[PDB]
Amino acid sequence: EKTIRIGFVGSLLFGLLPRIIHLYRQAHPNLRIELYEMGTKAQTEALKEGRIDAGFGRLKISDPAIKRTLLRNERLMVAVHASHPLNQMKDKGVHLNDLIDEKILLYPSSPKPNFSTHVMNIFSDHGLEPTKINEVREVQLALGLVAAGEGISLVPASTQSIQLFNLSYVPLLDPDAITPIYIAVRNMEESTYIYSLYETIRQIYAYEGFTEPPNWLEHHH
Amino acid sequence: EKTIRIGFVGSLLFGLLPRIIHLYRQAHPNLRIELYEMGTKAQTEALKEGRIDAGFGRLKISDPAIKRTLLRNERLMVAVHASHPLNQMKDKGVHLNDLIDEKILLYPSSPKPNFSTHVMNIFSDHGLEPTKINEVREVQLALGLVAAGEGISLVPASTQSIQLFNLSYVPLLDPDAITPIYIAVRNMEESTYIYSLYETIRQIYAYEGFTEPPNWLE
Repeated sequence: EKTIRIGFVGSLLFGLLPRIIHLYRQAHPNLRIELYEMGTKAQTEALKEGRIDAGFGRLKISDPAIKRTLLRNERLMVAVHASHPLNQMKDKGVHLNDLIDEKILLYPSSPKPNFSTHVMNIFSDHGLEPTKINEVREVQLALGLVAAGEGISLVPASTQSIQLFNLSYVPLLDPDAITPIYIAVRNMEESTYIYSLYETIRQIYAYEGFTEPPNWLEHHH
Repeated sequence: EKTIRIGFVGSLLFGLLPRIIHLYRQAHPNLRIELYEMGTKAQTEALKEGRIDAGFGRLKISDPAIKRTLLRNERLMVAVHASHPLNQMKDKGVHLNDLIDEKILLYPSSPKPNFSTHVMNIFSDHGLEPTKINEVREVQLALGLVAAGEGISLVPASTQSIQLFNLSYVPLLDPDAITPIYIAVRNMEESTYIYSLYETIRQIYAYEGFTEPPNWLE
């Protein structure tokens, strides 16, 4: 009967999204939940046209008809082969500057902007421009190729959900080597169904010891 | 300037392929190795045109121009949310038959034949036709959606490289609930570079305790 539609970006499935959806589901055994993989652009259009009710994404939205909230900044990490000299630093962590001359694997090859433009922006923003750059189709290809000895990759920290033989994840010491997670809704959105979804996020975050996201409708208050 | 070109399907990246490529690489520090993601149909055509030299995949294609060798049969597993009734039998295992009325997420949505046609073939071989079928973009979408409570999925055993909160992998009891791994080469192929690649696979299999694949050139 009652339907809630949620747009999301693929990479978030490695993060807290599934847990959040599943807990949410329990709060509303009545509710039909439709999930759609879509980019930030498609999310913006859908939200405005009423085709989704909340969008989870990694890019900022330039549209007054949409209210967007930063949930958390996810740390970036470097995926490396176990035998890479950089892995000698797994416990300590490394700096973006240490990577400029490495063969770097970007992904995905979907339309842009995407995570590959994000990574390049992170570098750019730190005054860095890697030349040994190779764009690969999807996350599992980047990781597989890294494990194969083809180079290194920058990944969100939750990518550690994937463990491959001889694949290692090195922390980045740069404060701003991050990838943001946003919720986006219709500017005038007031529904308790969305409130509940947002409260579920707050609950999970508290369990995990993350900074709690802003209070519901703080542009109102 | 010597180049070896290798075709592979993505799902093998969770298996032994990377380790193999890396080890092969060290045996030939001279060699330029190119890796290309492509399905078994594309691999078949690329081999005949000389665009790739070896192909790794999961689906057979009937072609007199290609020599295909079975390396090993991988178990299929059912991916379920930890709360799913099926997870009650995590230790025991379940049958394909227990799954027909479940909402099953197939993947990927790349050109057919792919892994989803393989999965459907496996059901078909056991006299089964599940109807609550949903084709989804990639393995990460399927597993994520499962972890979110959207249904169940069938995966190759090596896909357990992906671990998500409350995602559980259940064994299948049907002896033939498997997904094979093949190497495919040109029929007349006898290059030492491909020999070396094949022997590299043999070496890893011996380390891992897998049954050794056939002798080079039968």
